[PDB]
Formats: sequence, C-alpha cells, structure tokens
Amino acid sequence: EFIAVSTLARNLEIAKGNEFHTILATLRSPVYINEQLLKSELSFLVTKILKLIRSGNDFDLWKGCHTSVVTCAYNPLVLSTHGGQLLAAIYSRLEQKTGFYSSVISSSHGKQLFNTLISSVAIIIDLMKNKPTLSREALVPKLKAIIPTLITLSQYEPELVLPVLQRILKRNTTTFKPFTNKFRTVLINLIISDYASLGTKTQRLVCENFAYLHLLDSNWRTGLMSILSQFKPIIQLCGEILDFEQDNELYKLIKSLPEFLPSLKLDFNAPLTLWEIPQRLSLLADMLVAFISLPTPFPIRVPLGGINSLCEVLLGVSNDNELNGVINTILPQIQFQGIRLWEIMVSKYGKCGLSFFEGILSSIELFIPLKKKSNNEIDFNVVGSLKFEFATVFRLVNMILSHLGHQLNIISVISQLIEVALFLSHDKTLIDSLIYTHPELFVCKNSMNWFNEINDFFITALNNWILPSTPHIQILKYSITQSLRLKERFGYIPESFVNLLRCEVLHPGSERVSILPIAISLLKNINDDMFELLCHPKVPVGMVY
Amino acid sequence: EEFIAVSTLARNLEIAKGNEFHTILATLRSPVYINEQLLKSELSFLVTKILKLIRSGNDFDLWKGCHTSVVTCAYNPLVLSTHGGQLLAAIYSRLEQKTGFYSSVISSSHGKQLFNTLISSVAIIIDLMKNKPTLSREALVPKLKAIIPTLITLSQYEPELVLPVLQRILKRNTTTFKPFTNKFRTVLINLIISDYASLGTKTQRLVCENFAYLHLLDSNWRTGLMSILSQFKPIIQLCGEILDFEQDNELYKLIKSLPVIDESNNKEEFLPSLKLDFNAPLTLWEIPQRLSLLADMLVAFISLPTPFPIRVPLGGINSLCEVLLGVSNKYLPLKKELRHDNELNGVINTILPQIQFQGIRLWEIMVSKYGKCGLSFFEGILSSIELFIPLKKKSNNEIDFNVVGSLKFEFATVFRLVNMILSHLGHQLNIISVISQLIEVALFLSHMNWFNEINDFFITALNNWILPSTPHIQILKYSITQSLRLKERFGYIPESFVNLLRCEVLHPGSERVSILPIAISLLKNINDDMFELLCHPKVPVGMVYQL
Amino acid sequence: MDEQVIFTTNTSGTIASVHSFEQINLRQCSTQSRNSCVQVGNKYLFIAQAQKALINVYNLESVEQRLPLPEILKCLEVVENDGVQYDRIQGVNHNLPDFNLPYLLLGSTESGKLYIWELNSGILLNVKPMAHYQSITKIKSILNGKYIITSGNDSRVIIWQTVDLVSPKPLCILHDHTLPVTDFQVSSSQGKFLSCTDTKLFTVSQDATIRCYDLSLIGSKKSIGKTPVLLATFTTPYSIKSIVLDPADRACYIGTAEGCFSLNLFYKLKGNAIVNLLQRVFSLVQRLYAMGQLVCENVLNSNVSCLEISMDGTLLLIGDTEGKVSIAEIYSKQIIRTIQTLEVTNLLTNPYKIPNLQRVIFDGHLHDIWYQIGEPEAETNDFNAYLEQVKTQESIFSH
Amino acid sequence: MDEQVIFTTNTSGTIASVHSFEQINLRQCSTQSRNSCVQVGNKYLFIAQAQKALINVYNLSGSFKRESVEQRLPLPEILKCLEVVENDGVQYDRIQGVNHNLPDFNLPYLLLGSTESGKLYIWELNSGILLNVKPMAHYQSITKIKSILNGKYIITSGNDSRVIIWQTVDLVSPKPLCILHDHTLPVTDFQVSSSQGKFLSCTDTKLFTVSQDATIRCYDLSLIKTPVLLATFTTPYSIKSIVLDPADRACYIGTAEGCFSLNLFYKLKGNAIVNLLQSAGVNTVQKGRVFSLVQRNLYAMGQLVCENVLNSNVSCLEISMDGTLLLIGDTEGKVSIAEIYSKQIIRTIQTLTVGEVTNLLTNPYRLKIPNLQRVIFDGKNKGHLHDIWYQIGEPEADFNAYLEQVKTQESIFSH
Amino acid sequence: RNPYLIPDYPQPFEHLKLFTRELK
Repeated sequence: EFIAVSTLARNLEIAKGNEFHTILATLRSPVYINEQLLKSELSFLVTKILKLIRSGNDFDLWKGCHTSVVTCAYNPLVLSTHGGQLLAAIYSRLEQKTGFYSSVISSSHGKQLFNTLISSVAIIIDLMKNKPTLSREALVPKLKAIIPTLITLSQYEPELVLPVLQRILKRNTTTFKPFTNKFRTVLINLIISDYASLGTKTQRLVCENFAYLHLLDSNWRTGLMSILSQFKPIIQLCGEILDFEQDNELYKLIKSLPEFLPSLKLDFNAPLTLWEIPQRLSLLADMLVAFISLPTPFPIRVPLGGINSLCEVLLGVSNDNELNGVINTILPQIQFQGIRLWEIMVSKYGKCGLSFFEGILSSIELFIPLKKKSNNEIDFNVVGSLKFEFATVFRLVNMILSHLGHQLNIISVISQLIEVALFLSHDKTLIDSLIYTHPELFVCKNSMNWFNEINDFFITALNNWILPSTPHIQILKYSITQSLRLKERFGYIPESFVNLLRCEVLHPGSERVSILPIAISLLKNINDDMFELLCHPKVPVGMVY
Repeated sequence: EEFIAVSTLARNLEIAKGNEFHTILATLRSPVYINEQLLKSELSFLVTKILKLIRSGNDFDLWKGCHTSVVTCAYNPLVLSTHGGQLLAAIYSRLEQKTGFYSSVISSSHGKQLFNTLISSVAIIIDLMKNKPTLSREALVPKLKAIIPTLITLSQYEPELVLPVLQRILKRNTTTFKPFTNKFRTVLINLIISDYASLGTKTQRLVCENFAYLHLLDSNWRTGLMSILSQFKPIIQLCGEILDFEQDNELYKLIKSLPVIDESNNKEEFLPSLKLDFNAPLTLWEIPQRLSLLADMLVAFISLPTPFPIRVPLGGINSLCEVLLGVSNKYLPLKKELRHDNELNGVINTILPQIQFQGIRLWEIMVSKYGKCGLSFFEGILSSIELFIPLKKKSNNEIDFNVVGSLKFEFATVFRLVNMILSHLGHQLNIISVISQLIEVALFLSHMNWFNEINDFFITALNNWILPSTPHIQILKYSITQSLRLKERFGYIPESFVNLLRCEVLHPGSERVSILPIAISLLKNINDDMFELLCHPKVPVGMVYQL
Repeated sequence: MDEQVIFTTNTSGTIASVHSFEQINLRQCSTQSRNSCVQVGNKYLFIAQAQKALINVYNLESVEQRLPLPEILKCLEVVENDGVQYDRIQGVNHNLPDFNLPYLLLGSTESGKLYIWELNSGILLNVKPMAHYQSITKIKSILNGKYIITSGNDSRVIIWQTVDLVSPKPLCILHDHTLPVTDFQVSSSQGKFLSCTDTKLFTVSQDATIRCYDLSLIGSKKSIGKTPVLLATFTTPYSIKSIVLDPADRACYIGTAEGCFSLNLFYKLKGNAIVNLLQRVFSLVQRLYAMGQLVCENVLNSNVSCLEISMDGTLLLIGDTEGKVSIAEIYSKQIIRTIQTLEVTNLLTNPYKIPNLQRVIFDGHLHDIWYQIGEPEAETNDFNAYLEQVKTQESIFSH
Repeated sequence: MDEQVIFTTNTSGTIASVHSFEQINLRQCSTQSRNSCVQVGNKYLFIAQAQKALINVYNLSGSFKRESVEQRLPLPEILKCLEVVENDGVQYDRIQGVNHNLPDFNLPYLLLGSTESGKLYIWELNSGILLNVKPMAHYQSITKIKSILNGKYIITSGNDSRVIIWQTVDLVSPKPLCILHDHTLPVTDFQVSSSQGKFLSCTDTKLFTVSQDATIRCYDLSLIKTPVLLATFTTPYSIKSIVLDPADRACYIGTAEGCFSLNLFYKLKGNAIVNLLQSAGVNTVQKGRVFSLVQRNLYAMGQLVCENVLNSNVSCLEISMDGTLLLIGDTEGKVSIAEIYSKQIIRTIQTLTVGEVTNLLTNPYRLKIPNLQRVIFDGKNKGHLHDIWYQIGEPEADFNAYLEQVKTQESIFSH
Repeated sequence: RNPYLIPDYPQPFEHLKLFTRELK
C-alpha cells in the first residue's frame, strides 16, 4: 500500500542512478498528503535533504536540490512548511559557490552545479507565486539578497540566469528597483562585446531584459524611439558608398526618420571592417523586436508607420575590386533585417497594418538578386547563398496570405519567387565550373524538411492566385516527377507532396483540365480520402434528421 | 572578378574573434574559390595557415582551425582532394595527444566541448571522404587503423559523442573494424554492467545499436538475437517467487515453451543474475530495469538496417510478449510463501505494470517495423491488452482510476499501438469490450501529442463500428467542448479535433441534438479544405435525392 | 445551450441568459435601428445612442466611457483581429491580453456616409460620403476581414473588398429589388485560405421577396468584380423585416408582421425523396413541388422586429414590437421563456481605456497604435523529460 | 518518364514501354488463363505456368532486364489465378519521421493463388508457409482475385456467378462477409475504383461486375451490413472484360465484336448532366435502376448510348495513368494502343518469338526467395518460431545551424 | 468547360511534357 517514506529517506544518503531515480519517481505519489505523517515523517525527509545540501561532496548537493524540487512540486505541504528553509539553504550554497567563479568552474561539474542551483531556485519561486500568503515572508525578505548574486553571475553565465531575472523583474517590479542600474551596466557590457560569441537565445534574452528594464507607460517609449532613431545615422553612413539621389523618393524618406553605443569607424583599405554595419543593424533590430513583440502589464504606443518606412528604405539599399566584392554581400544582409522586422510586425499585430501588406510584397522584389548586365534575369549564384533568408521570405508571404486571402490581380514578384524556389528545389552541385571521374558525388542533396517549406509556399501560391501558364506547368511537373521519384526510392509519398497534389487538383485556376486522374494513378497503393469525395461525392450534412 | 582576396582571409584567420570569424567562415562557403589555377599560390597559404592553427595553439586556435577546416573542406573539392589527409592527420594527432590525458583537460572546464569539436570535425571529414572511392583507397583507410582504438578508449568516459561515428565506421568500413571488435565489446559490456541509468535514452540506444552491429561478421545476428531472447525466461521465473503461475496452467505451459540454449554462448551472456531478497523492498526494480536492458538490445537486433536479410523469430517474440502481459494481480494471486507487508505489497503493485509495459513496448516496435507480417495474431495482441487495464479487487469490471493516472506515459503507447494495428484490419472484430474500456480510460485521462493519438483512436472506432449511444455522446461532448475551449481561449482549433468532428458528422449516429447544430457551426468557420468539398462538390450531383 | 442574450429597445436595453432568471438592465440607452450594437472583444459592448451623437460603451451595468462623434450615426460593425494568439515562428499559444480590441470600426449614418475608423489609435481612416444614396440598414463582415457587405434603403447591396478600402471602387453591386433592403445573411465554408467559392448570400427586403445568390465568380476579375448569378428566389406574402438561418444551413426563419414563418431548404417530397433548393423562382404558402410552390409553417402570430438563432439550432429568439422577446422551440413550436425589461431595436447572443475618435482623415508620419501582446499560457508538466535531464547529468559527476 | 506494359500471350512474354519502341521477349511462358501474372515488390515478376505446376520468376529491376527465368517455384497443383497483398505502412516509421528507403530485398505479405475446382492457396512470402487452404469457395472455379484496400479485404470471382468478399484477418489466422448472386452465368471479370480511402464507413466504393449474362452490375460498398447495388446495365453482346477511368468518370468494356465505351456522367440534350452513381454511406435506398446499352448508330425509355471505339475481338483491357489511352488485347496475340476520344490507334505492339492476350498490366516508372510448402499448415503452436526473412532499409541521412553551434561553442572559452 | 470531366479535345496533358524526351 504505502511505501514508508522513512525508508526512502534512509536509502537516500547513498543512492546512485537506478535507486535515486526510483526515489524521485515514487515521491510523486499524492498519498504522502495524509493525516499524521505531516509533522514527524516529512520532517525527517526534509532534514535529510537539508543535511545533503548544507554540506556535501557536490554530488549530495545536486541530488539534494533535485530532490527538493520534485518534493515541493508534487507536495504542496512541503512547500507551505519548509520551502523558505530549502530555498535559503540553496541560495546560501549558490552564494558561496559564486563568491568564487574561477575556482568553482575548474572541474567540468561547476557548470552543471550552477545550472541545477539556478534552475531549482527558479522552479521554487515559480511555484510560490500561485500562493499570495506564501510569496510573502519566504521570498520577499530574500529577493534583496538573491538578486545581486544572480546579477554578478549573469556577467559570466547569461544563458542560464537571465530568464530567472526576467521572470522576477516581470512579476516583481518594485524589489528589482534599487538594483536596476547595476543590472543595466552589465547589459551594456554584454552588448559592447563582440555580440556574436553569444547565441541567438542569449542575444534575445539580453535584449528582452533590457526592454523590461524600462518598466520602472512612458519609459518604454523613450527607449523604443531611441533605438528607432539610432538607425538613420548608420543608413546615412551607408549612403556615402551607394550614391543615393539617383532615386530621390527614397532620399526624401531617409531624412524623414527621427544612447550608449559607440559611433563606428569604417576603412575602405580594410573592407572586412564593413561587416560592422550589418552587425549593428541586426543588434538594433533585435532590440526593437524586444521592445515591440514582448508582453507588458500595460498597453504601449508602437509606431508602425515608422518601422514600415524603415523597412521600406532598408530594401531600397541595393543595385577597389575586392571592396566591390564585399559590398556585393553586405547589402542582402542589410535588406534581410527589414525582412526580419516585417515578419514580426505581421504575425504579432496581424491585421493591424493591413494597409502595408501590399507594399511589402512589391518591395520583396528588390531583395531578389538580378543579373548585372542590363537584364531582368535572376542571378542564381547569389541565390545559392541566400537559402535561409528565402525560407523566411516564404514564411512571411504565408503569414500575410492567412489574412489577405485570394487575390484578383497578380504581381510579378510571385513568379520570380517561384523560379527561385524551383532553383532551390534542385540538387545542388558545386563542381559545375569545371572531375576525378565522378562529378555526381559532390552534390548537396535537399532534405525533406526543405521540400516541406517549398511545397507550403507553392500551396500558398496556387491557392491565392491564378498564376500564368508556365509557372503552373513547372509546378505540376515538379510535383509529379518528385512524387514518382520518392515512390520509387521509398515505397510511399510524403505528406507535403500529397498536400501539393491536393492543391493542384482543387485549385487548377486558368487550366482547362485537371490533374486529378494522374494523382490517383500515383496514389495507387497510397490511398487518400480527398479524392474519394471529389470522385464519389456525399449526401449533404443535414438531410438525415 | 569580385573575389574577396582569399590571402587576406588567411591573413586574418590567425587573429580573429567571433564577430569577424563567422563572416570569414561564411565567405569561404562561396562557390567561386574552386578554380584550378588558384590551387598553387593562395589556397596553399590558407591550408598551411590552418595547419599552423592546428599544430600549435592555446586550445582556441585548435577550435578555430578545425571549424574552418571543416567549412573549407565541405565547400571546396580541390582542398579536400589535395589536403584532406593532411588536415585529418593533424586533428587526429591532436586528438591522440589529448585522449592520452583525459583527466587533466577536464579540469580546465573547456575540454568537453574541445573533444566535441574535435570528434565532430573528424566525423565530418570521414563522412565526406567515405563515398569518394579514389580519395578513400590509400588516403582514408590507412589512417583508420590508427583512428579506431583512439576512439575506443575515449568511449569509456564520453560515450554520447563517439558512438555514432563508430557506428557509421562499422557499418561502412566493417572489415577494417574486425581486429578491434572484442576490444570494443569489452568497452560496451562495462557500460552495461555499470549503472546504466546515468545514460539517457539516446546513449542507451547507441550502446545497444553498436552491440548489435558487432555481429555483422547472416548468422551471427541470429545467434546474438536468440542469446538475448533466451535471457527472459529466468527473469519471468523469478517473478514467480512473487505471484503464482500455477493457477491457469496455460501461461505456465507457455513459459516452459520459451527458448533457452546452453553451452553454446558465453560471449553474449555476460550479465549477473539477481538476488532479489524481499526484506529490501527497493531492490525489486532490478527486474524491470533488467528487462528494459534486454528489450533495448532486442529491438536493436530487430529494428536496424543491414546489408542482408534476417531470420527473425516473430513467433517467439509474440509468445514472450503474451507471457509478459500475463503478469498481473487480477487473475493470478500473490504467493503465500511471502508474508504480507504493506510497503512490499505497494512496491509489488506499482512494479508489475512496468513489467507489462516492456512487452507493450516490444509489440509497438514489432508492429511499427514488420507491419502486416505478423498479422496472424494481431487479434490476440488486442485481446491481451485488456490484461494491462487495472481493475479493483472485485472482478466485475470496476476500473481503479487512481492508478491509471500513473500510467499516462504508458497508455499513450497503448493507444498508438492500437491505432497502428487497426490501420491494417477490417471492420468485423470481436474486441468491442476492449474498445469500451479504452474509451473510458481516455475520457478519464483527458479531463501534447496525447490529443492526436486518442483522437485518431476515436476516428478509427467511429469509422469501424457503430458504437453504443453512451460512449458516442461522450466522445461527441468531448470533441465539442474541447474545441470550444481552445477557440474561446485561442484563435484556432488543430487538425485532429477537426477530423474528429468530421468523422462524428458523417457517422450514421445522427439523432443526437448537438451533432447537427454545433459540430458544423464550428467547422463552417475553421478554414479546413476537406469540409469544403462536402458543402460544395467539384463534380455534378443531382439536385434531388432518394434517401 | 446556456448562451447569454442581449437586446435593446428604443427606451432601454438589457442582458440575460436563456436558462437563468437573472437580468442586468442598462442605465442609459436610446435607440432607433435594426442594428446599432455589437460587442467588441469579449469585454466591451458598443451601442450607438440616439439624439446625442455618441456611443455608449458598457462592460459585460453603467456607462464606462462616452465617445463623441462628428454625426448621429445609425449602424455599427467591427472587424475582429485574428492570428495573434498563436505565433507561427515560436509555436506558442498566447493568452488574450487585458486590452484587446478589433482592427476597425465601421460606422454609418443616413445618406450613406460610411465612416471607417481604426480603434487601436482613434483615427478617421476613410470616409465614403455617398455609397448608397439612401440610408444604410445593415453592414456586416461576411468573412473574417475579407469583405464588407452593406445594404440600404436604395434597394442595393454593395460588396466592398476590405484591403482596398483603407489604403473605393467596390467589387460587386446587386440591384435586383424594388424596395428597401431590411436584412441579409450569409452561409459559408472556408478552405485552407479564406475566400468565396461556395458562399451564399440571402437578401431580404420590403418586396416580400427572398433572393439567394451564389458568390463564386467574384474573384474572376472580368465595379471590379464579375457579377454573381442568382440561383434561387422566393416570393413571400407579407412585407418581411428579418431573416435568420440554421447554422447547418437547413432552414430559413423569416420574421415579419403576423408571426415568424419557417422554410425547410431540404424540402421533403412524397415517398422518401428530399430535394435541395440551393445547389429558380418559387411561391410560398402557409399550412407537390412541380406546381411551382413550397409549403411554409408558422411559429408565432406576433409582430416581429428582430430574430436570432440559438447556437444549438433549436431555439428562436423573436423580439416583438411590444418590448419583449420570446424564447421558442421549433419541434413543439412552444415557448419556454419570455424576457422583458423594467419595440426591439436589436438582439444578439454568444456563448461564454479607449481612445477618442477623430474627425479628419489620415493622409513617414508615425502611424501609431495602442497595443498589448499578452503572456503565453506557460506563465498563467512531464516527468520523463525532467528524468532524462537529471539522468544525463549523472554521467558528468564522478569522483 | 514513361509507362511500362507487361503482357503475355499463350506462348509469348513481351515487355515494352509505351513511348520507347523497345521491348524484351521473355523466353519461357505458357498460359491459358485470364489473370495469372503479377509484379512483386518492384524487383520481381511472377507468372503461373500452365500444365507444368510451377511459377516462373523474372527479375525486372535491371537497366538491362533479365530476358531469362531468374528462378522457378514448384507448387502442389497447377493453379490459374494469382494476387498479391502489398505490405504498406512500414517505411515511414510513424513514431518519428525518418522516411526509410526501400531495401534491396522487399516482398509482400501474401501470395493469393487459386486453382480449378475452387481451391484457394495462400502463402506467406517472406517465409514460405501455407497459412490456410480453403478447400472450396466457389464450387466451379475462380477467375479473378483482388485486394481493394491495402491488406484489409480481398474480393474473389468465379464461374458460379457469385462474387465473394473476405476479410483478411478472418482468412489467415473463415466465414466470409457477403456473397453476391445477381448474375445467372459465369462472372468473367470485375473492377473496383482506383480512388479509395483507408476505411469503409465513410467512402462509397464502387464494384463493377461483368459476366457472360451481358450485364454490368455496379455495387456500392460501404459496410460497418451488406452492399446495395444502385444500377445495372444490359448489353446485346456477350461481354468479356472491363476497365474504368482513374476517377470513375467512364467505363470501357471489352467484348466480342469490339470494345465499347460508356460515360457515367451522362450528358443529356439540355446541357443537363446526370450522375448514374450517386450514393451515401450506410443510409441508402435499394432501388437499383435498370438501363440498356445500344451503340451510336433522352434516357427515360430505358436506353443509353455507348460509343463504339474498336471492332477487335478483345480479350483484355488496361488504361494509362493519364486516363486517355486504352491498351486492348485482341485474339490474334497483339496489343493495340488507342486513344479514347478520336478512336484512332496510335500504336500496335506484337510479339516476336500463337494465342490471345492472356493478361496485361501497366504502371508508370522513371528512367533468393523461399520455397513454397506443399501440404503443411502452421497450426496453433506457440513454441513454434514464426521465422521470416526481412530487411529494413536505411534512412535518408544546414550551414546556419552549424554557425549557431559555433556561436554557442565560442562562449565557453575566455581566450 | 468543367475541369474534372473527360475533355472534348483529343490529346490533353501533352502540354505537361511528361513523356517527351528532349534531344541534346
């Protein structure tokens, strides 16, 4: 019946994996909430855990914090009785173990130790927020001393600490107040660094925490407009090399735009130093994304026309020897920071900004690299580098057409994007400029996780447009050939191609004849129920009574 | 020409940080540095500079050098076909220097990622060179005779990183691995005889897979398989010291009829036997842990690809899984030799269903792979799943739901298994009592792949048979209420509830009052295409119907 | 079901429920219209006030705010925002924020002056000074935000395409009646992307004529849009004031003087046969088919001002000319409940700070909006993931 | 890409693609049976010889196909008919998507084979094991067997004018579901809709049945119950064979004195188009209409206009993936590739080395085996090890993810 | 006129060029 929790406690001071995991697993059971073991047996377990955490060989500590986490999560009485004492012990060990950091990270287990301690503190103070009476008198006299330690530790371990301070700053905006300057310093020291040794997650977290720093109606607006105003100097610095006023409607808009960062220097004899310009614009875009896409405890003014104008002027930036070669690569990356901002302005706000959904699609044509000589032809060698960016473009288009829907008039950007997507759907080879008797082994074959993205884009195109003939026949040939190839290689057809053939059957558009019976010939032993309804239709849905 | 002057990149590799090093990597990816005449003047400067980064450094030049070596080998066939041997030999020389001293680099708090980067770069340079035939013969393989045992000894301490590399080398370069197999085998057995719970599922999977792939050198696969399969009958007989198998004498005869073979295997029977004293009640978890240990190796022997067919004994596996599900307290009572103790009986009641869950796991992998090749007993494995369902101490089909909450992870696999079975059978079966219990289980547990699996189960049930009214309206209320909950709380409904609603609507169950107005108004605005065809066909249909 | 029910007379308004005897009257209300109220979000309730030139806004008690306006306006509608409670980048569901509002506010007055406001920041976005040459009886968003339908006493229905209404030139115009249009409803289903290729428009005017249209040619781009074809029309005896549908669409319930009548669309002929009438001209009668006529049934005898279907397709809500609403049941044609307050201008039901507006059009210029994103559901699970996470860390420890 | 025709006469084994004009004559083949050939596992082709009591096995995977017999398979009895139950739903790895490639060794589950006197032999193919033998199912013969869904149901037809629907789980572990006596003379062929679902409760699956009674019977299959016919037609000529369009838009019937067509979406003289086959799920009336066929030289008299395509004494028919070409086998031992609309032969395939076209098959394509056990039956043993031969097949095995790995890696160093 | 019916012209699907082989 009952597993005698004293037995778990006494077998816990020594327990390796295949015993310790059973101890943690059986302690989930709710029958340890019951009369007259609530003052004499849980006390024994908690004193055992406390003796494990208070002094140990750094294995009993890891074991102990995991044990307290599981116990407090699956038993609210242990929380309401002893959570303050457990959290005090864990914070004390964290404090002594972060008083030194370069003698505690010396053995490849200090990192995991900080991970488990920080995670355990976070989990405890994420369960003591559903109890007002308990968030008093166990956390609030302790956060004043918890938070400076976490700040000092975030200088070295931002990937692990910053979500905790983010949640604490968000749920408590009045105890983080007198430490706020001390936080800001470290965040400017983490942005003044190279800022590419940090991951995307860490970059986003420092941006988000700097954004939530300004919670202390109006300060959010000041920080937001400061970051928005730090865009125009960089663009005018880029305008001394692209020679604007060749097109004046752009230069009218550039001067129509409205601080801790260094004013940067550029040298043309060292063209690699031109990689500072994208690596500042991406930074400011991340900070802007943080100020915009985050939740708040109050509403906020967000300028949408301003950032739309900013995105519009970013994608206008396009068309001694190696310098020209380096200029031919930074500019797509510059445009992509307009793409990356419209993708967040679209999904998070949705139909707000419906007015801008037609200009974005026209401006995406500027992102496409054309051949240099005079022509409207696509430069496929540049497109081979830009794969992730064009995937982001495809997701942006699919985000827009969820709201716009089917479109009467057609535009030219979609046909060029289809040509791009059909180029990217071909198995790349990188020996074409020239063997060793086998040039077919030097290919980069396209996974199915990429074909899914391409096929979702073609679904969006065939749904909402009556396309021209040749950009339709290419799609049909692609779908049929690849489906047959995969049905030979495999014994089946993946689901994205089936969805593509479904859309090709349902939405033929300008065609005078469907591809229905060929889809069924391919779907011979892979049956599906869409075409049953099409060929063998059903009685309506209310005739039955 | 718009070249970036590669000699300037090589001039900047030696001294660089992340914000510039990553752009240096992204520029070497350009497919313009693959001209032949560039191979003498500036690519050699790049290669010797990277080799200076590898051959000496402060354990940051090594990281930088191996990463850029990988990048400039993947995107330049010329650099690969000329200097891949040199780059590989350099990084292997540093890895051999490092693997001699594992203890002293791990107390630096960067050595773990250092071994990760080293091993990943070596693996990438291996798998680039393996399917190019001229670059393999006398340019990859004479290095392998040095590379295998260096990776063998490092698997002892860092097994998660290495074992996929060795798995690919064994599968491709099998004959070159022949001298090292015993030297590899005695590494894997120590990880298995050791705790085997400090390893996650991924490393356990890799361990079992490599132990299977040792047996490639038609028949040795079968010997190892039958050897592992023979080590279940002792453990099940040791479970007979808890509860009597003498009652029915049909499970007993099936336990006698399991395979055992003796004095023909001492190279794969390497495992200690179990003491199992009933005075320590926390020591009985050795049984299901052992059974998981055996089942992982067993499905590794089954469910892996080979360049030959396998004489796999499906009948014995079905007999074994039928035996494992027989272990219960609902038909078989507890032994009287053991005396009652509440803690002991508690651990017994909680530890038997895991022993059943291993047989369910094995059946899942037996039907995922080998679908419609064990069809002759798919009805029987549906019948024996009822033994998994727990009852109260009165055998009148009173389900105890307090324990069912502890088996959500285990019941997810059960519903997935049933969905995979019913997608091969027709609609005339004799299992309706099992379906009626499984529905009650799911409807308790619901009130997130869980929703998808149980909704597909309900779809199978509603497309196969006309159910009774009470489960049907329970399912209908479930789908309606949960979809309303998600669409009042969020903007959308997923595809699973949508297909469930469509199956409910088209079902001949039509006399309900909420099927007609509510299940359709939710679908009229959901944006699903399959429901559009029911309301507006794409083919001529008569204006008048005779129904 | 247990939906809440709203209605407003020319003197008062109130909110109640179908299965309860609890009622909440509203202090300040004065109305003359068929459609002058709508709930924005799940929180707020807008009502256009008569003879004061402003909106009253209520929470779901008393007037919370008052919105001054340029003119006394007759009809209100709102285009809800959707695709915001779920991120297609992160894969996370979001809770509704404490401040949520729709995109648009469509207001109309007599003489056809169609105002189009943006509610997040109060901005006069667009004004069409003459769209009907008459008043506007009802304006509606058929789909989510795709199209805007509006009918007036000029006996015309106008189909505006919303995206090229905010950056003029309407899409389809329907003049097939001889008298003021009083009501119209829509039956639709949606593909993966929202459009009109099976949707059906039911139009109802003082001509004693029901007219049913198919909208599947509207995107063909031959006004702008290719005109639809009418598939069916009916001729009623009496001057008709409102129409409502079944949501499965199976039945048309018409509210007029002298009770509310019911047509079955899946008409049941002799023997076992059923005929669908919505895949022609017909003549209705009160209480077999190739004569050219169909048989209706009657549910009431009272004068009707407004109608609404229940969600469960079984209860009508008929608001009569005497300031009360009757909750009916179709199979019995019997009354369950009569709600009164302490004619009916409008009726509606559903299951369970604001900026002030401008008077000058918006013409880069910082087109601002007030907004709030809302938290995820993870800030308002599995053990085996935690168990793998603590398992794999054990191998890092060794002494 | 192109289509591939595998047809065999009583003394000839030609294989040829439709748009290639190249062909391979298999050396040793003999048949006097209507449907006796099958293509097994995209690596093999099985043909049941006549008067030898064995099956010939040809390997058809090569770039240069094996003209000769790859293998023989003796049998207990000479048997006429064949059918295969293809294994599906094993290569996706539904637990987590890895999209396994096919193995070099693949096989189906079953090999249905039926002989004269109505006996049915079914064999596991991964290991030759005769799971079950039905001694008598039809009481004169069997002429065609087909598995309509993946392995769920199989349908049989013989010369007792009874068409039988089994259930594979109730046949291999027998008591069939339903039997169809509506013909009076031997049923020579049937066809089923190429468009199918995963189940029968929510589909309307059409079964066309054809005999020497000069009738064509269209049955609606949706069970959960018995099937209900909704139309039957009548012919002046003794009908022999039948094929459908790939979407159930038409019917093409092969018979003595020509091959005839029939539109199922029949177009009347008002621009009015009537679907003869309208139905629902299980709720459906039993009032099967009757019509009569008459050639070309408006339907409320009980007559319908079939359009004559050809005048050849056809034995067998098949259809292309497009649904626009018919391949018809005459009694002079040659195939005509004809176009449906213009009624103009485009190609004529003969064999080179004679009897009629026994059987033929078509599927599109892009540019050892166990011995069978003669009288042995796998019983109710549990100690038996039900060993099979099987192979799984490898799974299918960018840069921005690599750079993100690099960025995460760089933080650990203080250098 | 209807896309999902057998058309009234002889060689449909000739403009997809599935079965053509281009000469090099």
